[PDB]
Amino acid sequence: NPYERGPDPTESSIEAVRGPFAVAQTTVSRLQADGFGGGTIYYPTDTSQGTFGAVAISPGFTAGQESIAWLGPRIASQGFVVITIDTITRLDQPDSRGRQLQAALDHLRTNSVVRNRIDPNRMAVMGHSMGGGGALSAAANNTSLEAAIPLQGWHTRKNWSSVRTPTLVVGAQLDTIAPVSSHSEAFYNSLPSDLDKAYMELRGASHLVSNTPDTTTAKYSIAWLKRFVDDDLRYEQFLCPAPDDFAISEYRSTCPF
Ligand SMILES: O=C(O)c1ccc(C(=O)NCCO)cc1
Repeated sequence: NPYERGPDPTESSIEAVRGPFAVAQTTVSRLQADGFGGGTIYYPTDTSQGTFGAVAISPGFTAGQESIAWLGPRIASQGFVVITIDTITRLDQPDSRGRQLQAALDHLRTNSVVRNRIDPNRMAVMGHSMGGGGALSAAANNTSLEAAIPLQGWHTRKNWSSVRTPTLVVGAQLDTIAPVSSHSEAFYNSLPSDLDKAYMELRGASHLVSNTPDTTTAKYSIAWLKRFVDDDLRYEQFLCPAPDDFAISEYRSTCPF
């Protein structure tokens, strides 16, 4: 694997708030962002290993970038360029959120600080609440995205037959805002049966789980990004088969990948 980055993984390594790569940050202003409300980019200083796949992350309704700020450094430390985006408006809907994510990854192709540190062919999308719905729309409008991860996703749309990108759907058990039955689960089973996919329910968690460091959320997001953005077969061990939980009330996948 030429995109393999970093030492072989451990259940501790993927659970670390910061992984191996030391990371730096650039702030995109609301003014210098075409199609989004700006954002904060996280990237590994180490270019010795090669270029890094990109990931865009959106917040949810009414929420600023702070909602999802913990995820940018935590994923980029493992070998990725991550943009934590603030929406054009706090009342932005999931479909716009899908546009603002393609806009944010596109911006990464021209950002001066991270143009040479990125691999423009291997990209992925992620979002919390409506942010997760966005992540789902950008995948359906682009069959080149290498991965997609909805987190307590919220959306009006449920059919996801078009989706052709490896998708990890994440739900919280006690969610009263975006119920799993009407959303997350509804999105996984609408996805292509033959694609590479997985659904994971988190135990005891409310809808606001992704708005605070959650180790279960981070480790599996980092394993999906590694298996599909870096084609890393070293991280398939953390997804196939299902793992011990305590935090996972439910899991279903299309293993083996
Ligand atoms: O899609 C959302 O995230 C969302 C869903 C329902 C509410 C709500 O119950 N509020 C109604 C009056 O404000 C808020 C946000």
